[PDB]
Amino acid sequence: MLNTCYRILGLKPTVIFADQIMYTGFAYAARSGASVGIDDMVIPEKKHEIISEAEAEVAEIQEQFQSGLVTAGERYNKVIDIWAAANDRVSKAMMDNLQTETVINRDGQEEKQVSFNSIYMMADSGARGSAAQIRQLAGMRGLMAKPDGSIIETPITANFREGLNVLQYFISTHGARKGLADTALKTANSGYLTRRLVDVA
Amino acid sequence: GITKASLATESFISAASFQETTRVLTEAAVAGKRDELRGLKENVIVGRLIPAGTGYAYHQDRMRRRAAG
Amino acid sequence: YSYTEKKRIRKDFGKRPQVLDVPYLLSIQLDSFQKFIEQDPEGQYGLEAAFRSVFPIQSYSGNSELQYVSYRLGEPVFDVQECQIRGVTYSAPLRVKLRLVIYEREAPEGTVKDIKEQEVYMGEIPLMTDNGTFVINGTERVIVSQLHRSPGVFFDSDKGKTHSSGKVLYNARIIPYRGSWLDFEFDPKDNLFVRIDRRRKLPATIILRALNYTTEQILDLFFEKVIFEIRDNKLQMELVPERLRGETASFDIEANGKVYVEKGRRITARHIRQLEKDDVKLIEVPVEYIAGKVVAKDYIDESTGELICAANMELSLDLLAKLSQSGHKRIETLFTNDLDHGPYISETLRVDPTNDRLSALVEIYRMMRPGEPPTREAAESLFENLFFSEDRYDLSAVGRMKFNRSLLREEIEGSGILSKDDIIDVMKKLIDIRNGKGEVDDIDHLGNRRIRSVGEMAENQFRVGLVRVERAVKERLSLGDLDTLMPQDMINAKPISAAVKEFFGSSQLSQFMDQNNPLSEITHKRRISALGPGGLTRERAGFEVRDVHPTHYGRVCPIETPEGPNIGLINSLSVYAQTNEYGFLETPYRKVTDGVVTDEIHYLSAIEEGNYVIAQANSNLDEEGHFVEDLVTCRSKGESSLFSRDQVDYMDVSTQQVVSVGASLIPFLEHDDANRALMGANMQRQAVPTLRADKPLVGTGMERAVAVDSGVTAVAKRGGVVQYVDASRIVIKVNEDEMYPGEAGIDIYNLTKYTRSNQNTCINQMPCVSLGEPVERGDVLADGPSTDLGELALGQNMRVAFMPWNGYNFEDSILVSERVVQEDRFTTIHIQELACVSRDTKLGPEEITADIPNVGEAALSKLDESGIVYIGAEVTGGDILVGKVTPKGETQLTPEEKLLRAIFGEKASDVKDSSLRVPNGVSGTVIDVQVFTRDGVEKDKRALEIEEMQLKQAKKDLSEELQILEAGLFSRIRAVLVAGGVEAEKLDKLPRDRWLELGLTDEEKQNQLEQLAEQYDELKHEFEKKLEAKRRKITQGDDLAPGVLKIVKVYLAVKRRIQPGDKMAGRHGNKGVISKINPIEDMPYDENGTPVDIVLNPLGVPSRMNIGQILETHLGMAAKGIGDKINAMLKQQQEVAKLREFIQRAYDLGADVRQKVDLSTFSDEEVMRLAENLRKGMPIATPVFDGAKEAEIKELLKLGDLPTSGQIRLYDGRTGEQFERPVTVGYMYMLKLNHLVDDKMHARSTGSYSLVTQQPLGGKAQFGGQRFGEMEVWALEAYGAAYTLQEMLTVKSDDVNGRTKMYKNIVDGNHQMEPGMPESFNVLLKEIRSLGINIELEDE
Amino acid sequence: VDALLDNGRRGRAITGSNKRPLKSLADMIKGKQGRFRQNLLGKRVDYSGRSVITVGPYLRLHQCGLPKKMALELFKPFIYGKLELRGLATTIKAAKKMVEREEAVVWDILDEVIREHPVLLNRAPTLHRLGIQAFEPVLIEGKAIQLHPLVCAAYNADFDGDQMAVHVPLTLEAQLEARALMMSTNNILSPANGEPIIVPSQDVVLGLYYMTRDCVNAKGEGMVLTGPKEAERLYRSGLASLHARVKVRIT
Amino acid sequence: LSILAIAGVEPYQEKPGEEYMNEAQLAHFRRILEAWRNQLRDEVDRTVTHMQDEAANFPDPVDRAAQEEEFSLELRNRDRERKLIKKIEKTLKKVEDEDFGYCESCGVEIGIRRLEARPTADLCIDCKTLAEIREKQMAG
Ligand SMILES: Nc1nc2c(ncn2[C@@H]2O[C@H](COP(=O)(O)OP(=O)(O)O)[C@@H](OP(=O)(O)OP(=O)(O)O)[C@H]2O)c(=O)[nH]1
Ligand SMILES: [Mg+2]
Ligand SMILES: [Zn+2]
Repeated sequence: MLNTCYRILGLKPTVIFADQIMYTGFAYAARSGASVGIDDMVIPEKKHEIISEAEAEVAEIQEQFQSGLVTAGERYNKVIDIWAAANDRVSKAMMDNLQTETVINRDGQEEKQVSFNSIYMMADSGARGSAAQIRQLAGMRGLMAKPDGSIIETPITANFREGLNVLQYFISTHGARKGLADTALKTANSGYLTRRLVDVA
Repeated sequence: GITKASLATESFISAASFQETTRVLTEAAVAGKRDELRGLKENVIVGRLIPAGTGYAYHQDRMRRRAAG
Repeated sequence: YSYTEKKRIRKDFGKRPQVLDVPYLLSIQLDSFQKFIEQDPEGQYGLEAAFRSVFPIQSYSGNSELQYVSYRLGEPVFDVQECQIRGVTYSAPLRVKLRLVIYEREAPEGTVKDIKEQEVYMGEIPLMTDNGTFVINGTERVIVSQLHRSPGVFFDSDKGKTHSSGKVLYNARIIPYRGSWLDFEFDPKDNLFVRIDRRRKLPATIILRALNYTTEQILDLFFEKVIFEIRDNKLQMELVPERLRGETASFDIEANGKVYVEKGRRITARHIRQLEKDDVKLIEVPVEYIAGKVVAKDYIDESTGELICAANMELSLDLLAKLSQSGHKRIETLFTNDLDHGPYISETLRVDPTNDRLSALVEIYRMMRPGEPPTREAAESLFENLFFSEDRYDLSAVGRMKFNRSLLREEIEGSGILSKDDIIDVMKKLIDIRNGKGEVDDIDHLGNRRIRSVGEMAENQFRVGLVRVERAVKERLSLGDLDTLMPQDMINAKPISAAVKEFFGSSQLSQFMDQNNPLSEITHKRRISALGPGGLTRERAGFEVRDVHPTHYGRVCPIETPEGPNIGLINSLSVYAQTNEYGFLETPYRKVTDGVVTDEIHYLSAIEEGNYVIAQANSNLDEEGHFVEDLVTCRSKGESSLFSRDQVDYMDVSTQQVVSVGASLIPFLEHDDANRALMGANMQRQAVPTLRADKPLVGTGMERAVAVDSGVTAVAKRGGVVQYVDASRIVIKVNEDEMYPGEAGIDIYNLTKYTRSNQNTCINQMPCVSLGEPVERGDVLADGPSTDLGELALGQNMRVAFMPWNGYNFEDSILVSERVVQEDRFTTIHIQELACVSRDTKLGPEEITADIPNVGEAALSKLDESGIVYIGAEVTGGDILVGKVTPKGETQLTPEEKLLRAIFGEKASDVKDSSLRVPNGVSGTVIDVQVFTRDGVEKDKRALEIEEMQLKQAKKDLSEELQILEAGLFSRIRAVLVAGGVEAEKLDKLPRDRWLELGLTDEEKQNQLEQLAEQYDELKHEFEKKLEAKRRKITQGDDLAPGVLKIVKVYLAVKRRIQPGDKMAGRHGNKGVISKINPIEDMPYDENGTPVDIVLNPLGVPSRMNIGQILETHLGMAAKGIGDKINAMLKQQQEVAKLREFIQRAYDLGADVRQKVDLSTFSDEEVMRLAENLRKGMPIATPVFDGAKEAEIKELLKLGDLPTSGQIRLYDGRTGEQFERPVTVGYMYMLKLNHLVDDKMHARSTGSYSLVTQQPLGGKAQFGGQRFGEMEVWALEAYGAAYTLQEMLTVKSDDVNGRTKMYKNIVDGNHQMEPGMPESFNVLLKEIRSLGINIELEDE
Repeated sequence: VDALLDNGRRGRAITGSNKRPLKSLADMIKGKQGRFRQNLLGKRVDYSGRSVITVGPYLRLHQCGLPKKMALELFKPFIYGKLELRGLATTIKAAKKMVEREEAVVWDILDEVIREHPVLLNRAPTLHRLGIQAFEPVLIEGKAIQLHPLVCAAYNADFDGDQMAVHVPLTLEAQLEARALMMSTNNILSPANGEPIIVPSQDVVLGLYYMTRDCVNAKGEGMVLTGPKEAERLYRSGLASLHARVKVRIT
Repeated sequence: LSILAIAGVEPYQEKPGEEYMNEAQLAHFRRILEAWRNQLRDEVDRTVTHMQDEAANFPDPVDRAAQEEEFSLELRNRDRERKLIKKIEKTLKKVEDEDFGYCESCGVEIGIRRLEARPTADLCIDCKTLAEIREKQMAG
């Protein structure tokens, strides 16, 4: 919207327009009283089900490993897939529940529309957080990998609205530290790259 | 390559900024090299108007006064 | 339940029982130091240990030996308090007994004379505080425990990136505690090399020759022998039935009258089963199989006595004939197999330029010190000194242990230096791994990383102190005359005291205590660093060591680590962690014998722990303590899986033991993204202490452990009753049980009052008991800064509500109601120390006189006749604290100044105005003045008033002790006289001083009165001497630096409120910079009318996955609910019944907890006092992984009469209309960190300029301008900003001429610049021109 | 001589009594990297300062909130001039004493020299040309810098306690340079990709979204209104719901 | 197994006198292999759309490390899937070449029911297990 204003009216009007957007957006945002409480982070009703299914899927590939149907190195990447899938099921489960399930009526019978749940309004608009991060609040938060890089064959089954336990947090540790370590260097790498580029231009 | 291309610069003053300084001067002092500024780096070193932007006007207007009368 | 627990009890959720309570958190610092400084009647590490190494010292074989007797530690010159104000280091004099013996020439081991010189002094060595810190110059410092590679030998890889071939490599490294490194490494060609330290590579076999091993013994040692017999004509061979594995038949191979295998069929399990079972020892062979084999020993021709073949020379079908015709029946050969036993050492010998012992010993000397000629005596001694000298080499015990451990020996202790066997045994084991048997170590595993701390690290600095004094003692013992010099003439003080002052003064491990916070201190003293001496460097390693390793579980905290250029290079000690006997890291566990979980605890080091299978913290066991489930989640060998009920050998002690003290203080941590958790316990330590010590409504349970173990608080030595309570001191009349027999008396605790911290904050103790209250031993007696009632309160919680407020919380910025700054509650008190120095300059001495040239009486009002500002004066910027003048004569003024002096008649003085004035912008009250004056300069007026007042004050303090201590002591005398002679009324009529005479009939009660007498008369005299030294210390000349006459130190107490710019954050890594301070009129309020203190932005919560801050807010809300309930019932004065009925309900909540509570507590006087402390809110505890769960949280909202949502409706204070949607409100404990705005904010128009480069420089604390670095210049280049750039690096900085021409133009109202050339480049022109380079400016 | 010119291309002559090697002529030019003087940083600079940054949503996009205290010290030579131009000071030495006294008369003078005099704002890692931008200063009681929220995107500034520096365009050229090239409103488009970089960030979009959104049934359902002007009248007074389906006349 | 689910394929069932590797069997594994391949192609393709949105929005210095952590897990996995697809493609070549169902080390035949779990299996349990043992010894 701001873009088209520029290419039609010119610099000056776009500038003062953009002011009006900020002033008003802030004002009505305050009137809205949008917030976030514990009950805003709605877990799917099916979560515990989805786990036990892919958890039994590992019980299949386990039976085959002990009974020699499948090999050992094979079995690691088999289980890691049936877990990696269930996470995509849990993710698009909460996202179906959270998105539209405010079911409300107009004079006649029943109808459903995009939810007005607090934490949802934030992501759909783009103000902050993404289904990726949301996936760690309501649904389980992915699989982590040990310092190796080799992603561990029993994912973090808990989310942030629930607790994590001893081990789950300790597994979450590596990715966080390498995260910090990397972005400390990924800052240096940008810096060096841009430096080299201006020297030649 | 970008890193190699930059290493070759006409102005010897520019090179002693980011290259290895000892080597740059020696190579240049034997050659009797005359630096005319012209580039950006060197004009900042010597603290006069950048030969671009607002300064382009001045440097252009003065560069022509040279090689002339 | 105790006495300061009865006052206020934190409601604790969480089910898992505490089985082991947190040990002393300062264990590491205090323990380690105690071992170093202590008489140990044996060798174990200490000052005794260090001594015994270098000693006995003996002169250059002159049989004049100086041996070491014993050592003593003198009393502290000043105690802790004394030493701090003045600025000395807290040290004790080291007195060591030395014995100088002389042997006659040549007296058969016996002495002409020996002088047994009493304890010579060798410097003072610093001492550690009660709380694990040092004082270096009146400033508390901490010595960070270090993490370095354990001594011993370690086999490593270096796979891949090497050469772009893959291949991998294998290397062994022997790293001793002291002495040179011994490295063994391979290469692609599979040649063994050695290099000492990181020096020039050399062929490995050279060291064998240096130990007097020739070529034959080198072959003999590392290889087997294949014996070849010449029996009849042509070759037989001794066959080991195993040797043929991994090879194929070489010819028609037959034996025992049956061809087992023919030419071309690989020798497998069939053939080896045949050979082994049929016992084939000798077989006949062709003369061509030895064409390649290498001969073992030396073989010469028996007739001509000439050399046929040298050892380690390969034979040929022709070479055999030369030693066959010479009559040789044996030829010993090497067994070479490039899978099993590789021909490695053989090839090495062919690369070795040496042959004999002295050949190699030379090649070693010339490698270490090239360029200078070798000598016979040099190469042998040098090498013998490298790995075999007790003095210049030691592995220690840990080194010797890991050495024997890693090599699969039995002995756990032996030589401290390497032996001929040791080195060989290592070379053997290294070969094995390359062969495929054995695996390599990794540096990262916490069994190969060792922890040192102050006690050990100080040992090394004393040892180096002695080795540099040893040369000096040996040097003097060379020429020394008979009985004239004595063992004090030689030993200097400076060499010893400097080598130790160096460490504690400036070292990467000695730093200014991070002391803004009882957590900051305790988290600092429990800290690790892999930097500095003997560890890695930031530019070396290397992500493997920085990353969190599985072995960190329960030893090092995974989350509390710095956020900067060295992440993971620091870390923090875990709660329950402790240092191994050997110096490793161990953690507590529970011994699971069969299927029951015991309570006998075991400490398991990193290596020990791997083997066992340890259960998990959260595991349900009931009745006898059987595991409830048939399968329990456990972790064993580095990984984690489900396990059988009876397979678990141990179990985690607590749910907490994995984190640090910092990390454990976050509630609902389990619910917080790991990233934000780091920042939480990272910023928590930066919490500046508040005016009013609050208390966290939402807690974890740890706050009591941190408060006590950190020194800031005053903890009761002995249990008793309070006699006297003053804001100054507290006197405890001790109970009978704990009180010692003699001296009786009372414990008197003198409180620390208002004083400067390392970070300019204020540290103040306050009394937390009232007159005549019972306290027991180990009770909390007085709160520190940022501690309440015994709990650690780093901040103050307040009513917080999440919602956009017209953008005044746009990013993480915070919006605060005026009610907060009005309540002065996040107001924060800082204390700076400003000093004035009277020096001596070439022109003359500086005077502290109050006569200051060209100042009005407005200035000289706050200054007394002597020239010092009065105590108590509220002063602001510009006012003079200490008048001072420096000699500057003959000013040489100019005409218009001269004419000006003549028009207004000022007597242009010969002295400059140098007075100490108050820095612009900061403003506070003077609360103390100290004056230190050179010994022998007359104490001025005010100085004598001060040193007289310190005298009068010191007398009152000491006598108060005696008055309280007498009555305490006399009160016991009264009670022992009553047991067999009780004359209650008769006794106390006569003067109490006239009691000591009364005896007792034959009984021990007669000897008890005798005890108090002894200790009475000692109180009489110990009073006298404590008063004497105190008095001398005040009047004695204060010693200063050279050139300085006298110094005035003024201490300011500035009271800073809170304003936009201050960084604040909750415990969950939610930073934010207070943005506007709003009227209470404009605040969001609820239907009850109660405004809200802070309005936080909901956007900061989803992205940053810190969900505990929300849980905290809700639980806090319910916790305030219980407050409002009790507050209503307490104001209703309902009576004990209705109150106790309600309190009892609160402390249970739902079922299954660990809490327990009344009605035991005395149903009146005690129950009422509790209620008061709760009306502000009810303190709850959410343990780290044992926390409360939503149901219990929602349940407490019901009792608090608050919605389960945690949300209510609010009304905009401005428009008064409702806010659509419910918003969350609650209470979040919040910290104000010390990035306070009015410390960061700097500005400069024109200021001081650096001499070398005429460049804006902070000189008068009007700080240097901002640095305008390379990147900021590219900014201007992308715009056209040609002039903006010139002015930026011309007149605004470097152009000495331009800046004034400009400034004059600015005030003249002409915006121009007259730039010219920057001096930075003008100096380059000169700097270049002073090299051989002719650099000119051409043309025009 | 060689240790004097470039020490290190020998055996490394050490300085007297001091283990450290002594810095030679070559080492006085050389460094890390090259000429120290031209390397970051980079030369300190008069007329400058810094502190923590905060918000201020009330700003127009072409201005910024500058602490009273800072602006006083920064423009010090300008105030001394304007003070004696209008005759409030007899001489510069008097003007010096006046602003030191913080006489209330000066605040009104400061606002004169401040009006059309841009300043430059710069935040930590200067990445693109938008890392420095020029604003018109508005005096603030307080010690924090107020930063218009829309430029926060370009700076990659949050408010977790980040600090920014200020620089005063002294010369007449620098004012007109800072106004026609570096001014906020002249650079609203990224030079990397023609799209706006002054896009609304987060809080402000959550605002508009909730506003121009609809629910199935709420106050105001289905009524009709003359125009936008009276549509606000309907909402502000609580007659209509913000999100209700409605036909209105628009132009 | 969601692998068998992705295709509309059901576990096979060797009948009494059914010849070993016949037309119907190779048609069976082809559907599974293409469907498994088609599913993997969708995972690499989808992932990227989320990946392109996060990299465009600039995180706050504080959440760069937390945002990056989720990116690294995805990246590593994708390269494994690319390997998996290349292994499937390699296995898809064995069907067309009529050399599917037997151990690559020894001529022994690999189980039918064994191939339905992981159609990309190259060795029998004996040779495969022995290989993993050599691995731990030749590596560490
Ligand atoms: N997570 C996962 N990986 C798969 C999958 N399919 C194939 N791979 C990768 O292929 C490799 C293992 O398969 P193979 O090449 O047949 O070798 P292997 O089974 O004998 O170990 C591994 O490579 P690698 O990752 O480079 O090493 P590694 O995993 O063996 O440690 C593995 O990650 C899969 O579905 N999921
Ligand atoms: Mg920031
Ligand atoms: Zn096989």
